[PDB]
Amino acid sequence: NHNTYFALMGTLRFLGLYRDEHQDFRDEQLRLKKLRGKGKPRKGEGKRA
Amino acid sequence: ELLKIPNFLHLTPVAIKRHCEALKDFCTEWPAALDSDEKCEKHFPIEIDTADYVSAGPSIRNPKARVVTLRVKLSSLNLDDHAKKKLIKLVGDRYCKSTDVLTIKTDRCPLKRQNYDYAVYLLTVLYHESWKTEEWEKKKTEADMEEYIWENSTSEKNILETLLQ
Amino acid sequence: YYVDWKMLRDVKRRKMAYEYADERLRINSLRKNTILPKDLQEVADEEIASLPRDSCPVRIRNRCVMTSRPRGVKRRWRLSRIVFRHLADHGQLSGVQRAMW
Amino acid sequence: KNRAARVRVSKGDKPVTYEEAHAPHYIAHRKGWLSLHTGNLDGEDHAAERTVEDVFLRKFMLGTFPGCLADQLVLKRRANQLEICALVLRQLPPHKFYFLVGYSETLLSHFYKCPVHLHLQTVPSKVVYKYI
Amino acid sequence: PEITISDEPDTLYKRLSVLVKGHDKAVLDSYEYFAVLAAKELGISIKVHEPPRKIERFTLLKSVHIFKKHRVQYEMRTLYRCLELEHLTGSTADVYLEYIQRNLPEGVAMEVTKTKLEQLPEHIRKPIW
Amino acid sequence: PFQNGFEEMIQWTKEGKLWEFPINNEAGFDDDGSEFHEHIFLDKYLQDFPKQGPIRHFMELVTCGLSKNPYLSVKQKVEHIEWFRNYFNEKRVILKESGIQLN
RNA sequence: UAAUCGAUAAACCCCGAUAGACCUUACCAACCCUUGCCAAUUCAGCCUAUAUACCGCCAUCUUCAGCAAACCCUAAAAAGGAACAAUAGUAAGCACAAUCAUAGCACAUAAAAACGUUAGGUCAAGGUGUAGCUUAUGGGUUGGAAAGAAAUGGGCUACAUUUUCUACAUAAGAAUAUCCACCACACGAAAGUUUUUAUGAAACUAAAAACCAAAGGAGGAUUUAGCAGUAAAUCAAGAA
Ligand SMILES: [Mg+2]
Ligand SMILES: [Mg+2]
Ligand SMILES: [Mg+2]
Ligand SMILES: [Mg+2]
Ligand SMILES: [Mg+2]
Ligand SMILES: [Mg+2]
Ligand SMILES: [Mg+2]
Ligand SMILES: [Mg+2]
Ligand SMILES: [Mg+2]
Ligand SMILES: [Mg+2]
Ligand SMILES: [Mg+2]
Ligand SMILES: [Mg+2]
Ligand SMILES: [Mg+2]
Ligand SMILES: [Mg+2]
Ligand SMILES: [Mg+2]
Ligand SMILES: [Mg+2]
Ligand SMILES: [Mg+2]
Ligand SMILES: [Mg+2]
Ligand SMILES: [Mg+2]
Ligand SMILES: [Mg+2]
Ligand SMILES: [Mg+2]
Ligand SMILES: [Mg+2]
Ligand SMILES: [Mg+2]
Ligand SMILES: [Mg+2]
Ligand SMILES: [Mg+2]
Ligand SMILES: [Mg+2]
Ligand SMILES: [Mg+2]
Ligand SMILES: [Mg+2]
Ligand SMILES: [Mg+2]
Ligand SMILES: [Mg+2]
Ligand SMILES: [Mg+2]
Ligand SMILES: [Mg+2]
Ligand SMILES: [Mg+2]
Ligand SMILES: [Mg+2]
Ligand SMILES: [Mg+2]
Repeated sequence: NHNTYFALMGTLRFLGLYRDEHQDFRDEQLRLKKLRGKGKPRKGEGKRA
Repeated sequence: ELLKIPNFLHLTPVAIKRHCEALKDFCTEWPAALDSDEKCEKHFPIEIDTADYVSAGPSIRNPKARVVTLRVKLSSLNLDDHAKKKLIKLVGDRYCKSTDVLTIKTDRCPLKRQNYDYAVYLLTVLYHESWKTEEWEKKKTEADMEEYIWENSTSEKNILETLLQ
Repeated sequence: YYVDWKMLRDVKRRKMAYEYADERLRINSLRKNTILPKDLQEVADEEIASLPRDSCPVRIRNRCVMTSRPRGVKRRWRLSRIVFRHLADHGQLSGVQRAMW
Repeated sequence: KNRAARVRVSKGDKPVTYEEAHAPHYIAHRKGWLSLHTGNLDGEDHAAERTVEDVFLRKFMLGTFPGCLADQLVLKRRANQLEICALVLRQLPPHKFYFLVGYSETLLSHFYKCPVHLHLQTVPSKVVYKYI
Repeated sequence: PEITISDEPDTLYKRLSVLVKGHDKAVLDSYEYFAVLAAKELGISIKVHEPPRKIERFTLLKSVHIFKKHRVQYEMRTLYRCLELEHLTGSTADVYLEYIQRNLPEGVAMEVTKTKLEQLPEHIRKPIW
Repeated sequence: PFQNGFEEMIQWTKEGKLWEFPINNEAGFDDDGSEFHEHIFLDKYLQDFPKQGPIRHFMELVTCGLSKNPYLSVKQKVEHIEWFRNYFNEKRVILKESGIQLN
């Protein structure tokens, strides 16, 4: 079960036990992506506007 | 790379001496006279072959475990001539004709106790129905014979015609 | 999260193929029998035909476990050759060595 | 050129453990095995599950022990219990080490539903077989 | 160490055969020394042989996308040792195999075939139906 | 607290966490208490069925099949033969129309 | 064709596939669903554009002997640096060599093969840098594809007497392209057409019989591969 390992390790991460450098890379990069101003649009907003 | 190597350290020979001397108390003795295979046959004719497999992992369940084998020499059975040969024709392939060994492999049941009880069951059943003569056994074809009986033969009528002439 | 939507639909195909399994076996018991009437067999035909086709055995696809690669899968390890080789070469795979003879 | 699991030649300064200094083609010649279990032998079953288990144990041990893991993780599997052997650097104080030891043993015994045993051996600096 | 004696007639084994499978030779050599020295102390009277090795070789494509002229070849070797014990008891069997099994190495597996001695079953003894 | 590695093993084994030696692969699975003549001989559930009909041909192959099967207990086999009774009697019209009177 | 992609000089062309009827599946045709797999997240999900942004795996020169830090010399130094009756070179590192594997040797094969080259291959193994999609470039159901006028690469089977059949395993018996009206047969149907059977919910697949017996009579320019248990011929096994 992939849901199991995924969720379990993510929890253990936010609970500050396990440490994910991949998720940290991802996070930091979306941080520098949105800080730039190109983010992920709030649903419904992007196309028509 | 010395951490991957199994260390036999705990099994160092001093430890085997002391361990097997403290394990001397659990084991039970072996009977004298049975020392030869001959007396083993005259006393216990039957062999029961049981398989046990250990591997590492969370689960202990092994599919190959269930198989039960019976090896019985037909010379050690009380069988009649008729019973013995009707049994040969009855069991067939499970019978080896040179060494006189009968083999029953039992599978069909989940637990090995059940394969053992059903194999010895097959043994008892074949023995009980080897002694029952029925209607169709008097219907026996002479082609069905394991022997050539001199009675009612073709060579007999060839002899009687040649001596007639 | 299963690594793909592929592995999503195929997992649902494993659950389903386990669920209607008994139905399959028992219907196909009559359907594949000669002795029984052809008439019970036409009805048994409409019967296994009625079952959701997501619950049938052959709609299931073997994929590599972690990398989801549909093909080039080694049955015993359930692993794609890329990942197999990767794992065995680091020696993380037990007993697997490079063959010389 | 064969790129499988190798460490390229640098200007000659690159510190290298005995483990990564030997190409895959050396396995069982010089190199031993990282994981040990019954599953790939001639007559045996469930190699796949011991493999999944192995992978996740790599991920788990490298994420649970940030920055202090010295060399690649040695997995032993004996009589249903897993002996996880890790060569680990000295970074954190003994308190957090035993905390995470108990933590890991408990969570691993309970997830894999089988008794786990964890052995840590501490090393002053990453072992260097070559270069340096 | 609690020991108890039940009146029932303990099981006999004609031949207790133990197969030890492995990858590496050395471990099975050492383990052989172990089982031999353990079965000597208990006066079990055993033999050992080496069943010929079996090698499986399968091949994978060397590259991610396409070169089919290039192949990697991987190998799994299984080596054998067989312990043959003759004329042992049931209890001696349970103890010796307990001691042998608890210590079994991580890379090696073990398959035991026991041929156990039974006289005859009851409905067969000398009745005829 | 632990005095020795043997104390470790001992406690794990009492707890039932450590494995049982010398290992029998059937440890922990009792198989419902069943014996072979509850597995092998299915006559019990063949009682209610037309006796000389081809339904006995089909059900004798089903029976002989469920006999050879280590993979299922008593219960599920019985559920099989029962589902078969229920379905065979479910359609009374087909059996009679087919050209053989079937009970 | 409404109806994938990628490889495509040596180093593409029974190639990613050790494997597409559904599935796999990216594709087209319709239809449906918008915190839409997860403990939580104005967040998910994207076989969308970039292999000339890359990691991973590889090809290739190549079974080529070199490649590189540390120094030291040269009436300047872009650079070069050996001569064994030796003239400025010393150098650990890494290749090759040596050892391992082929259950003893020796050989052979296998493996090994650095540095760089070909912006060589692959964002469809997977993972990501940059850009995009977010009631859609996302997620589901259902049905649909893969048709040949050709052109060609690779194979298999042959064109027959060193052959063909049956026995059979290695002394046998018969057949044998022209007699001629054969009640056609000599080779050669792997192709078609019928009926079965394997599997499968679904035969478009596969196997076996019977029928049919066609092109083909050793093939143009031009070329592949092999130095010994090899080529060639005959047989089986396994992977999915
Ligand atoms: Mg399939
Ligand atoms: Mg190469
Ligand atoms: Mg194309
Ligand atoms: Mg293209
Ligand atoms: Mg090119
Ligand atoms: Mg190219
Ligand atoms: Mg080719
Ligand atoms: Mg399709
Ligand atoms: Mg898409
Ligand atoms: Mg372009
Ligand atoms: Mg490139
Ligand atoms: Mg390209
Ligand atoms: Mg590259
Ligand atoms: Mg040189
Ligand atoms: Mg240099
Ligand atoms: Mg210079
Ligand atoms: Mg050698
Ligand atoms: Mg050589
Ligand atoms: Mg080579
Ligand atoms: Mg070499
Ligand atoms: Mg070389
Ligand atoms: Mg290019
Ligand atoms: Mg990607
Ligand atoms: Mg990205
Ligand atoms: Mg879509
Ligand atoms: Mg579709
Ligand atoms: Mg042509
Ligand atoms: Mg050929
Ligand atoms: Mg040919
Ligand atoms: Mg002849
Ligand atoms: Mg044909
Ligand atoms: Mg013809
Ligand atoms: Mg002609
Ligand atoms: Mg030429
Ligand atoms: Mg050849």
